[PDB]
Formats: sequence, C-alpha cells, structure tokens
Amino acid sequence: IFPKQYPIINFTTAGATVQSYTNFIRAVRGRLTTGADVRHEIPVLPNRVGLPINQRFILVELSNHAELSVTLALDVTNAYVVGYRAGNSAYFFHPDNQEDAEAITHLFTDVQNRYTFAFGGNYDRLEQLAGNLRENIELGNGPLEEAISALYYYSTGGTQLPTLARSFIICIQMISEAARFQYIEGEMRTRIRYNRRSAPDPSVITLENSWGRLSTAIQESNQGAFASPIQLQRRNGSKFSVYDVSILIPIIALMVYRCAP
Amino acid sequence: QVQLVETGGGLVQPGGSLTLSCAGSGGTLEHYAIGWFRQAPGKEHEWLVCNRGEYGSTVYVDSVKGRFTASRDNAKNTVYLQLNSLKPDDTGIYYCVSGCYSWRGPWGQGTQVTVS
Ligand SMILES: [Cl-]
Repeated sequence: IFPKQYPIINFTTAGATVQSYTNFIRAVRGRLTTGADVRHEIPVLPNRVGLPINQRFILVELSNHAELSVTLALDVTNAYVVGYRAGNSAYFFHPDNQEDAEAITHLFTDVQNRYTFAFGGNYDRLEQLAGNLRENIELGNGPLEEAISALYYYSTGGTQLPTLARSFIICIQMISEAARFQYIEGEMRTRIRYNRRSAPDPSVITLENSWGRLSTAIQESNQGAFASPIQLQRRNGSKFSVYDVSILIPIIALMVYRCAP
Repeated sequence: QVQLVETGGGLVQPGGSLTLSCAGSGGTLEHYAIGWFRQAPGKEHEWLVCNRGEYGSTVYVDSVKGRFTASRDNAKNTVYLQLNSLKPDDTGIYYCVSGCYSWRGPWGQGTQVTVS
C-alpha cells in the first residue's frame, strides 16, 4: 500500500519527431511545475524546503528502437537527474547531503539491487569520467537512442563507465536542460528536424552553467532590472550581456526557487 | 551483478578493536560508494561511514569519528571497517551497503559486534 507512485512521462526514440519531442518536454515541465509560482512570466520550481516527499520526484520512462526501457528519476526542485532504474537494479548519484540521501530512499523501492555511485551527477565530474567535455559530446535522437541502450546494459556488464557518464551527459541535457530552457529544447528540435547529431555550442553550454545564476538574478531583480549584467555567449562563442528579465523570457522555461514572492 | 558479504564480527571488551569486511563478488565496487550501518536491539538502523572511491573523501558520523576507520583494497574488491576503542553502546549488527547517510533497500545479513 505504502510505496509512492510518482508521475511517469513516457518518451521513445523510435520513430521520434519534433512534435513528439516537444510534447515530451512539455509534459515534463507540466509535472515539474504546477505553474502556481510565477515571477516575471517565468514558472518557478517548488521550494525544496518544507516539500513533502510525495511531491519530490517525477519519473521519466525512456524507450528506444532496440525496444529497451530505462527509467530516470528527476528531482522536482532542480529538475535534475538523481539516478535511474533498469530492470531489477537501480543506480543513484552520490547525494550532496543526508536529507537528499534520505529522499532517494523513496525512489525505486521495488528493485532487488540498489547502488549509489561514489561520484555525483554534476557536469564537471561527469566530464572527467567520460573523458570528454560537453562541447565534444554529440546530442540528438541517435545519441539518446545510444544512451538509453548503454544505461540498460550497465547492469548487464555491457557498458563501460566512461560510456555511462557519456550517456548521462546526453540524457541530462536532452531532458533536464531542455525542460529548463526553451532555447535548449529548441536546439534539440533542430537536430530532430534535420536528423543530425551535433555537440552543443557555447550558447547552449553557458546556459547550462548559468541556470542557477539567472534564477537568482530574476527573482532578486528590481521590477525586472538586474543590479549587474550576466554574461552569455552567442552560438559563435562571442560574449553578450543580459541586463534584465525581458531578454530571458523566450530563453529559460523554469527557475529554481530562490526567494518567496 | 555485484553483491556484498559482511565479515569480521565478534565479541570484544571495552577499548578493544575489530575488523569488518565488505566483500564484492560479481564485479567491481570500485566506482560504487559503500556505506556501513548498524542496528541495536529495539533501535532503528543508524549510519556509520560513507566510503567513496577513491573518488570522494570518506565521511564518518561524529560519534565514531577518529574511532572508526574505513579503507579499500582494490582487486581484493573489499571495503574494510576497522573498529577501535569500542564501547558497549557500539553493540549491534553491522551492515554494509552501497549508499550513505540513509538506507532502506536490502541489507544484508550483517555481521554481529558485541562489546561487554
Ligand atoms: Cl561529485
């Protein structure tokens, strides 16, 4: 009776389309936010503090052409992947603190084998494990299709650690970052439109790196205006500054909770 | 499939030492974190150590800090917990799992430690 069933959003790489991918990212955003908290037109993610554990997580079920299924657990507060589940085994990133350690105990309670990596899920660490930086790692339906397969086979013993790290960077950007950023989502749609694999450019990468900063700048903003500008990059890697909220609205879909409204 | 078997449990006297072994079988635990928990009668499981890598530094709960020591022999594929200066309140069954600071999931038989 007890174990909590978290919302499940299904997506499959098999015969995937721009439409079905857009529908996927919207459903994920739908589950991550009620949309109850909005500052400057941007939906805010639920406050981690005081958050009941039944509202804490959502599940992403991934399927590919190979007919393999892999389930990801996403933290509703940061919209980030805390770990995943394949068959009878579950795997979790090393938690950043004892409360998060406690939280993930409510996940994947029906698996036989439960594992916690010695490493966390941040890009830097994941990049060291993969042996490749995000700028050298391709994104698209192909890679995601490949990432799904590698996640599944890791229990098998059929996936090398670097490959597993590579697949995480793939999954995380193509799902979490897509959900956080309409722009990033838009960059993934473009890969699907053209059936291309491409590693993300500086414009995408600095969005990922600045996400926390932007949420803060937006929530602390005075009538939309920043105290200090934030530097971002054009697709060509050239810098440019954002002094205010209006410019970010088409860009960032979700904000981490910083201050109360 | 990697699994863990605890060993080293015994009966000890106050101030004594003991050495527990968490042995992996069907693969490397090298990149897995390994926690140690203990349960005492009429009491809930409590977390003792978090051993990461290699990788991260090793975390101890304050009460066992400097008393208890974790180490790894890679290729022996085992995580050790060396218990030192044991008190009767260190009594209980000791479990090793891959996880830290909080656990439900299977333990595990554990290996018994009695200090009298
Ligand atoms: Cl880390």
